[PDB]
Amino acid sequence: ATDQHFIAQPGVQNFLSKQWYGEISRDTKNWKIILCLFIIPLVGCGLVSFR
Amino acid sequence: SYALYKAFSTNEQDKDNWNGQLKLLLEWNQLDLASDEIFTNDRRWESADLQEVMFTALIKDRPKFVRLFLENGLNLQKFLTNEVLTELFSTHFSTLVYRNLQIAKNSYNDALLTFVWKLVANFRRRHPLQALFIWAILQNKKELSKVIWEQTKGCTLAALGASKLLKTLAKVKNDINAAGESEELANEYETRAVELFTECYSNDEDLAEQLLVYSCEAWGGSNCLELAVEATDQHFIAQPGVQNFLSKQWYGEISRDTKNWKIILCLFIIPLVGCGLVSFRKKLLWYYVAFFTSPFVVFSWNVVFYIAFLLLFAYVLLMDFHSVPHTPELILYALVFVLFCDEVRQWYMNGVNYFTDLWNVMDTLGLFYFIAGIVFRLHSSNKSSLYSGRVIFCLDYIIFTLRLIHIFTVSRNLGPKIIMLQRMLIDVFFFLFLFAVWMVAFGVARQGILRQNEQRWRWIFRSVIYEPYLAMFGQVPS
Amino acid sequence: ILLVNLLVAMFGYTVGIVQENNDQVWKFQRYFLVQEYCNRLNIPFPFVVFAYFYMVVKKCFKFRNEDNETLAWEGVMKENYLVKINTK
Amino acid sequence: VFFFLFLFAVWMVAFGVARQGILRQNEQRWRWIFRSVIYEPYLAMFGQVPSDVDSTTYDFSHCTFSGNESKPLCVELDEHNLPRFPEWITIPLVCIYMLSTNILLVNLLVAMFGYTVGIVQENNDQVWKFQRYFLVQEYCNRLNIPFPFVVFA
Amino acid sequence: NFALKPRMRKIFSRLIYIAQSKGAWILTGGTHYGLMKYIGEVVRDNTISRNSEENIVAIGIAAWGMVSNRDTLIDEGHFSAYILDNNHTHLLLVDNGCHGHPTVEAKLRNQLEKYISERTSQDSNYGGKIPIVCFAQGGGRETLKAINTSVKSKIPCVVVEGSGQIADVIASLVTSSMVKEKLVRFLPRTVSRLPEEEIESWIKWLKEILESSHLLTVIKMEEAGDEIVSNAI
Ligand SMILES: [Ca+2]
Repeated sequence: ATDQHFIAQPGVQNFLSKQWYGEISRDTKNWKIILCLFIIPLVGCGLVSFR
Repeated sequence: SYALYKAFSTNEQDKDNWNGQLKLLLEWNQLDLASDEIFTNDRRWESADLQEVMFTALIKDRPKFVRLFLENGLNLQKFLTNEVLTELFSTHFSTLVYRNLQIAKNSYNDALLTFVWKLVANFRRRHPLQALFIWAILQNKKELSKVIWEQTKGCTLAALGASKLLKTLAKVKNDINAAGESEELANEYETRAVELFTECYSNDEDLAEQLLVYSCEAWGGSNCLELAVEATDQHFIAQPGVQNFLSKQWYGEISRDTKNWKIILCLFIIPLVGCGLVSFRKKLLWYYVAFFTSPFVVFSWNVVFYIAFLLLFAYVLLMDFHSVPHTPELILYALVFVLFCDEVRQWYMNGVNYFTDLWNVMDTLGLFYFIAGIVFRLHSSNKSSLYSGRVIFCLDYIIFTLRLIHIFTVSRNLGPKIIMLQRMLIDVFFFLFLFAVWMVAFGVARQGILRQNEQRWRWIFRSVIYEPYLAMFGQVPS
Repeated sequence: ILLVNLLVAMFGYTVGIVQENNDQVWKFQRYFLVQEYCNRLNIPFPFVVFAYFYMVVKKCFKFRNEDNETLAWEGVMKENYLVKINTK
Repeated sequence: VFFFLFLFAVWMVAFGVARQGILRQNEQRWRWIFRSVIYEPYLAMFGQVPSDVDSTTYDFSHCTFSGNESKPLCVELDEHNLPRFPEWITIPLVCIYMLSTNILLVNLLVAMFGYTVGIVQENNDQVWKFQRYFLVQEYCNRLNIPFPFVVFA
Repeated sequence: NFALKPRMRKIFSRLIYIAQSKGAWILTGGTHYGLMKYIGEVVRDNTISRNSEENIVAIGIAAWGMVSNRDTLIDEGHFSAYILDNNHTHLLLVDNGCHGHPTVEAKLRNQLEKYISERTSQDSNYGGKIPIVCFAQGGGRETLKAINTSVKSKIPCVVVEGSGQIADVIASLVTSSMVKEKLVRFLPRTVSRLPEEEIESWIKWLKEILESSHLLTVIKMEEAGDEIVSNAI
């Protein structure tokens, strides 16, 4: 219907963001995520939360 | 509740049990009935055994009942012991509030939140009402907190600290409902602190400025004027009371109701301090020293020193720069040593957050490029080194000249626009992103259509990047 | 033409928003410069190093009643403001 | 206008002194200091793109080798009689200056003009018809003839 | 024990503001209990707020038999723990024999009230004579005895409220029968212990009360806004 006000509300946005990040918690800063993307064996360190 | 109270009253033996009546009217929300039928006749009270019903009304969120109790009398410091605090933080403190507190401590640390993390680690294992107010405010109780806040002495300090705590806890991204209500209550208490201090200033200005500067026996170990800064409560400082305080601290001894051109004209002619053109309201040698101690004119002296420094650096760099250092280069080195001492003194009095501001970062960076210019400049008879030192001095003069924008942010006229200037970075970055995309997409296509297999790296970037860049200023690639 | 005159429009809109916040942020920034200039007890700048030596001179050698009085003053207008809330 | 001129003067001086110090060596004539530090970065606001920084389009027919005639000095030469200044430090310097003055700083002045026009328009008619009183009174204060004969009156 | 509902709080705060605005003395019991405590609190608040411009005068009048610690000097003493109130700036304690005797202070108090009522000070709009107003809001024997000792003298200017124990029975009725059936419907819980041989004397007390009803006025329940204390006095 292009009911864009139903998707602009924070519930559907919270759902879409939690589906977008996936396993990573939203309360980490994204530079840590791309820095862990650059250094592949840094996935095993306490800098990102996989909650 | 009224039926159970009528049956509980007419047994004719438990009428002397008014404690059971009060507890029954506490488990239900009968405020008016208990007020009209327990406290009205003033025949019976002790003001000391009301503590169990007090603890029950506190832990079960009965704000009108604790208001009615404190209206008839109980001292909170007599009521509170450390064991009550351990029961409140050990049992009645929620675990989801603890999880949001620890996530906020992991992501957003600050001195007040470090202090409340230390004290919650204390009481999960001398200011009673403030700690109970803290326990009320982290739970988002929103109605008991007002009741205890009306009983505090250091009221504005408590309101500003609670606003800081709730604004910091409102930034946690899971449990968005609790973050929303903490945001609401934070706005409520910053409004409350502003609207109380406007009355405290609008009656007696001197005692309001007495209020602003007291630490209240290490409330959170800070000051009332500092808690608004640490929370970035910029509406508390935008009000005319704190602005009047800051302006009267800024001018110092000079009255504010004189025109500032008289002040700078008296700065230019030094023995004109003894004349009736400036008012020193807020003997003559005291006038001399009180003039040369004011913050306004020591800033206005330091900016004239800085402009004279820039003119001397320009003369040295453009017109007198030889193999051996002449006299103005040595005078220049002395002035840079004085600026270096001032900046390292500001770093020693500031600490590690000195590197927070980018202006201090580029000041340190400029001093480092200056000493690099010296150590390239002193190795004489090597023309490559003696030219490279001057190149480093030019690229340093750029930094020292661009500091002048940050210097002149104090003005009433240029100031707000310079502060506005930093809100434009996102539009500039959007422009540069789109222009870089069109630049590359045109430059590679034109270089590939015109020529064949350029092997020199410099004439790739002069023809792909540089000429479509110049085509933004109206060049029309030839 | 298009990409520059779009930047003009975005600058104009951003100037349109931030102007009522502009004076607040400026007189918030006024506090930091007032405090960093009043934190120092110094002479004029070209002699500050001598005064700095004075501090080196230092480094070469080295409950209250009116508090509760002004807090008790504060509580009166606190009660007055509570009346001013519940009156309106 | 004063905010624009302040920022443009700061960028002007910070670019002109750096370019004059990187290119040449010990100019002793005061006129060719201010023609090269102040005047050419000023012309770079109208889209001129200061020419003396490219090191490929720089000829020695516009130099002097010593201050003897009109023209500016040369960039200081090598032992191989080549220019010494790096292209990789003077080309991006001119690019950053030209961006920061010819585009950002002018289109910010457009935005501030637009906002000021947005405010003062409801006060504009009031201030104009307040100013109308002064001209009406200064023209009605005189009992004179037409102007070329006023001296007779 | 004393219950202080917020209407009485507003009334007495406005009263002490009036007493500061007019430059008046306030005579009170002067103990550390309930109403006298709160009057002393508002005296201290109006002292700490303005710090000047006629610091107000509150004389407490106590019995000397109820005081816990009593120290005889000529040399100031310290009073810590009836109990005397901290914030009344003048205290007068009547002398008697043994300790357990209430209502001793009332005689010298009412005689002083009559003496100021006959004392003439010209700089006032009352034709001199220093006008005097008596209040009562609570309950007990002493309120009725004070109001009747005042109204038996000329010019008491008695003002009562419609809130309290005896304030209700004085406010509501405006002979013996109505006194009885209003006194039992508003106060049973004190008359449960009291014999009728002095309740007939209470009816005589109230009969002397309602003799001159022009010297008695009341603050009603609809009259509950601001400036209601000036409108009564
Ligand atoms: Ca600095």
